Amino acid sequence: NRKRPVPKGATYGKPTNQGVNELKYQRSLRATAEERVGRRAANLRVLNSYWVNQDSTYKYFEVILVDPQHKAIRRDARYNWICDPVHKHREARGLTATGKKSRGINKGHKFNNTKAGRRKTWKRQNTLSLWRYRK
Amino acid sequence: GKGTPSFGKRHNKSHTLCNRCGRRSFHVQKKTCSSCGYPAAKTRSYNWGAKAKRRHTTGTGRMRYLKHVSRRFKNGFQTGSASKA
Amino acid sequence: GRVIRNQRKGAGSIFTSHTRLRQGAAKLRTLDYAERHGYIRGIVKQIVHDSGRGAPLAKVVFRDPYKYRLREEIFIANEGVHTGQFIYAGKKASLNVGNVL
Amino acid sequence: AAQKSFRIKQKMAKAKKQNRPLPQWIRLRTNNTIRYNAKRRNWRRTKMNI
Amino acid sequence: EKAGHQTSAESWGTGRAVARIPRVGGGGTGRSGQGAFGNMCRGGRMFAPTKTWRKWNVKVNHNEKRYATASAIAATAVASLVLARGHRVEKIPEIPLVVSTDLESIQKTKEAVAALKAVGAHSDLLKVLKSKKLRAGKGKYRNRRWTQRRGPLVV
Amino acid sequence: VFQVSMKANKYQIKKAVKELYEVDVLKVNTLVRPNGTKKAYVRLTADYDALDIANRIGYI
Amino acid sequence: AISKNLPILKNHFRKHWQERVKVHFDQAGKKVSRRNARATRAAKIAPRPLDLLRPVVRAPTVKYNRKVRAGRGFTLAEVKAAGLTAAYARTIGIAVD
Amino acid sequence: AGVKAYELRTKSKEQLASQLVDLKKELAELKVQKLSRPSLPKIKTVRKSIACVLTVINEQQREAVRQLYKGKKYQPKDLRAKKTRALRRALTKFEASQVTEKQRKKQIAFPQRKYAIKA
RNA sequence: AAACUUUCAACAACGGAUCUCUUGGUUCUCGCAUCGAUGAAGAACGCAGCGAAAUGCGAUACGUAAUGUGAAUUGCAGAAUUCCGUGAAUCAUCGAAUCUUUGAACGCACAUUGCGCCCCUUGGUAUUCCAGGGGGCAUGCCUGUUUGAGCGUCAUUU
RNA sequence: UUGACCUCAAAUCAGGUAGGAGUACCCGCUGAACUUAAGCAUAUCAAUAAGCGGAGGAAAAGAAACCAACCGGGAUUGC
RNA sequence: AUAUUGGCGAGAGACCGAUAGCGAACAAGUACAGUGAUGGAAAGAUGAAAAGAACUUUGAAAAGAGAGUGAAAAAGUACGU
RNA sequence: GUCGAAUUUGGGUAUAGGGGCGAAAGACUAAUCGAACCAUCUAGUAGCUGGUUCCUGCCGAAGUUUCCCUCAGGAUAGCAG
RNA sequence: CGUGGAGGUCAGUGACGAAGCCUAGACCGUAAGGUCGGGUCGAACGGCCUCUAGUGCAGAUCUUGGUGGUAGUAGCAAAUAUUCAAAUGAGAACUUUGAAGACUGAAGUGGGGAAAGGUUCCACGUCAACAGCAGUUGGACGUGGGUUAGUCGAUCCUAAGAGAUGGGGAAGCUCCGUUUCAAAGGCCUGAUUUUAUGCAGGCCACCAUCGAAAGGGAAUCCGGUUAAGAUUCCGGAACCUGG
Ligand SMILES: [Zn+2]
Repeated sequence: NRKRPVPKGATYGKPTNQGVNELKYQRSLRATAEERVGRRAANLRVLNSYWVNQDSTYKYFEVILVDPQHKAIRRDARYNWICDPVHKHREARGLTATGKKSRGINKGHKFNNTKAGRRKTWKRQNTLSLWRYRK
Repeated sequence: GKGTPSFGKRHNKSHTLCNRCGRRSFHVQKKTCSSCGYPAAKTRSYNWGAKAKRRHTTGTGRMRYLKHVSRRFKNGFQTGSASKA
Repeated sequence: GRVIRNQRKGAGSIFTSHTRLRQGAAKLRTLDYAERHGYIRGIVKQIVHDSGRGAPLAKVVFRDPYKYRLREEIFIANEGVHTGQFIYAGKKASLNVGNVL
Repeated sequence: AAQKSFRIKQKMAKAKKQNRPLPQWIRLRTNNTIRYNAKRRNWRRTKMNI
Repeated sequence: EKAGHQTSAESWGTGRAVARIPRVGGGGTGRSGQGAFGNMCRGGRMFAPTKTWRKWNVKVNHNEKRYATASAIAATAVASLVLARGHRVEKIPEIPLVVSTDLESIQKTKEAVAALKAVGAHSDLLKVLKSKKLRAGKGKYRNRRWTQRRGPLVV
Repeated sequence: VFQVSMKANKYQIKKAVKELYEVDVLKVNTLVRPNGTKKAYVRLTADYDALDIANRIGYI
Repeated sequence: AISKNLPILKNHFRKHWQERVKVHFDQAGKKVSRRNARATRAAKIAPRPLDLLRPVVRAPTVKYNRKVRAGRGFTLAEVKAAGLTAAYARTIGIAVD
Repeated sequence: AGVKAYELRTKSKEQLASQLVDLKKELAELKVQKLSRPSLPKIKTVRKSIACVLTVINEQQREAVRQLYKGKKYQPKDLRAKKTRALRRALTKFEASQVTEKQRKKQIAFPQRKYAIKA
């Protein structure tokens, strides 16, 4: 779990916000892996990742990285999409396969809160729309 | 004696001139500036400090290079020279 | 309430030991190869006063079995030990005062 | 202090050159508005805080 | 939206022989200690600041809109109403004034004005010319600097 | 006595005074003036006299 | 709070609603843009009819199954019956689903 | 007065270097007489003339290097384009227009037919 | 009866309201996508014949080059040929340069205008010392190159 | 003795690339209390402010492991 | 197709009119305060044109009284009313 | 009062706000301490106090009923337009 | 009834004088108010029909600004103390000089410095404001001049302590740690005199850096000189470091 980083467990609020220990960090452990790798090699683009092993203490993943400056990648149009500036730090913004799993990005009624973005969905239904000729 | 007599012992500067912002906010013993956060890589700013952000943002300085980018965009980042038309 | 005094001791800000005038950590010699098969002879150069410590410290000089140098150790003095006494540290040292059997 | 660093003395040099009234030809320029030096400093009135 | 509120002023409370209005802190300015955040304070925020979601347009029933256009058309054929509005139709032969379709194909202003003066709009075109005056308020320098009468409506 | 640049050291002032006026420099004493500029005290050897070259330069 | 005879109201205005308020002052301006886009798009595709042919289709939801409606595409079985291929039909302004 | 750039471009590398030195000799003398005369506005013309020569000298030397590095990759950074950091990292026209052989076959077999609906 | 106090009017003070303005603000709408290791935003210090600031610029310093227009700038001085013209201008435009010390700031440091290493070149009778000029020396990561380490490990010989 | 291979290194090696600024809008993380409940702890404020990471001219989503139950519809987004 | 209190370039208003409207119509995030984080002003209007009062006189002088400019000094750089 | 020491003191350094530091007074922590200063949330809430801007005309009260963690307040019936 | 603005109308008023302001001058209305005359003034403004609102003040220990009575009043009384004459100036209790009288009395009201200040230093001109009297005087105003180092300091060393790197945590801003579970380097001698430096060799295991103008530390004294600088300038006589 993610231990709440408060000194001596004092939260200074209401009882529902008094939890310290058993809080669960909405992002996955695999996402933390790609984020920490993505900072190490900032010249690369995180493509995907997978599970290799685990023990009691650590969980082990392998990260696939793509070089957007390599001409074997800038050519070969099957892969040169990753070279666009709109794909900078996909892992940071949750554009990876696990990033969209945690974000709830999927189709159906089971994903009503998160189908097109949770912040986007909340802002849309919490806005006052007023026209020139009031309806 | 916490008033006038204590104010006579003030001769030890706690802050000195900064190098990144030059504001005289560089803490001598913490080796840090209380305005911009030097020597940290990022410049210190906060969203609750709206006036503070306004005081040192882009456009308050000379804009030695950014003041010409829009002109170079208008001409489509042209290269070369005029042809003595 | 307020953080009590014995809780402020563990942060170690003004409760760290005063170690400015101390001679050094009083440790035995390293058990490398001579002290477990034979012995090695040392000499008590001086007995000194370690600030903060009741007992006096003995400075003992050995030889390095593997290099030509004069490795020096800081022993806690056992009383009766004098300057110029020969200290034998090893498995085959004799049962005499100051030896490191 | 008599023994001073270079930055302090360099700012001291800039502040000495700014200790000046207006040039008298400035007031006669077309559509002039400035009438005095509004940023004048004095050692006895206001400190530099450098 | 930030007008009158770009300050960290706080109330001094009682005991300082001053009103309990919030006051600008610090010192050495001449603004420190002055009142803030009140509609009665200089440099504060006005009462009920104006919003953009105020109702600007008004919806009218389409059939009621057409009702008033029909009555407006009919009222144009009453010579008593046209004079009462001040349209200088005393010498006009008859109303509704209907002219030939050749007016619809006039391209030049000089010819168009001549046709208007020929049918009896002379005294009404001069009415607008002689009625040009400056506006009587601060609307002069809000792009409404002049006012004048309204002439004939050619259909 | 010259007003020298604020980056020039004593070695550079010697070589320049020799180069620009064809004289021999005995010693150079430099202070930073209170106005933010530098002043060089260039003492010539006994062979030359600064009076004979001050008016040659054009100031007297 | 509660007072004389009136219906119970539910006005969901206990949040910072004034932060998110959309007033459509640009209804007129955005309609000119929409018509200018159609005018500019029409020239770029100058002979083409600016929209794909769409099928007629029954509506779902027995409340609405009594009507027919414009569908999305022409149902690969249907284009084969019509005597042309979907890869080609997509190129001459036929919508295929 | 002053020097004209169109004139200086005719002179050679050594002619301009000697020209520049002579202009430093002149401006040194004007600074000497400025301490005596109440006003010497002539010093601006010599100061502008010095800047013009150094501009023409710099153009001659920079253009010479451009010919040296002509017709090869890896030219000096200050010699090649500046447009924008983001523009310089963008895909080229050749790299942007890369098409797979699968997509190339479909792009010539079934292109967008220019059709019309009148009859 | 004066003086003094109060009231009113006139003239004069104090003060800056009222009126009339407005190169400013605020709100709405429309269009576009353009910061930075090819060193950004920000800072410090400088630069004018006579400037403190604002604006502009960087030791080429209220700026250089290029193009357009076509006779100014202006407070004073000054310059005149810059006036039937490759040409005035505190003009516009701007595609070539300059761009101090810094700053993500990158040789190491930096409450210091502190301390180095390397290459070329010049001088001091100098491959080692001193000085002048020019050019370099951050980290992480990627592709490739070269040089290596490990009985990790494969074949062949005494 | 020689040559490989694997793994791991070093170089001011040959080319690059990341960092900072801005951040109205965008994608995530983290995360309150004032306040309302006429008290108050669940609730509410609010999956909001403050804090952190990452883009673009838009971003995101996006061509069904969908909605449906009908004579079925047919990527996404917005009103 | 959607958003856009930032940037750049434009068009507007039954908005405000110098104690208003942005804090700032001005050398305004300036002067000034604080160790620091931060706090943060006041301050627009002579006249069409300086034509900004030559000259005489009293005064040590500032200035006064004349004289003069101006349509107006009941407009004199403490300047519209 | 003490005045050669559990002394006095400069500079450097370390300890930061439910924290420090305290030979202990809730003392001190920049004239601020039974929880510093700064900005923001925040125009925080207040059944409580104060104020609430033109004229004339006509009509014209209540401090009572029931319920309420209700008793300085509300709902409710009454009284008025 | 009155105010800001808006659509219409009076082909309304107006530089032959709009608005504003003053007026124990006049008239109308019960009133909110309206009209007129006179003065002042200089550029826009009204009547009527409708529309719109940031629309009317005596209060809020209201806000901003200005102004009184108090009031020529309280007061300008610690640190022993001044007096005479001349000079200067329009002007002298206060400036300059001379004379007299006094005080600090060497743990000084003397002579230097550290921190801090920043040009206050010195000079010429000078009194509108400041020096709670005054002022010809000044730390005031205006205009200039002035700070010279191999030997004095910093720079160098380390102290308490601070802090990258290898690593390890943390979603992260960043935290721990200073030799740690690291493959962490240059010094002398030399050698081919294609030639630069790779090779002939040997040595070496600590280990970034920051941290003292009072700690440690290479080496300068005397005499003279300026309006203002001096262990720095000049004269003479020394020493250290590197080569
Ligand atoms: Zn700083």
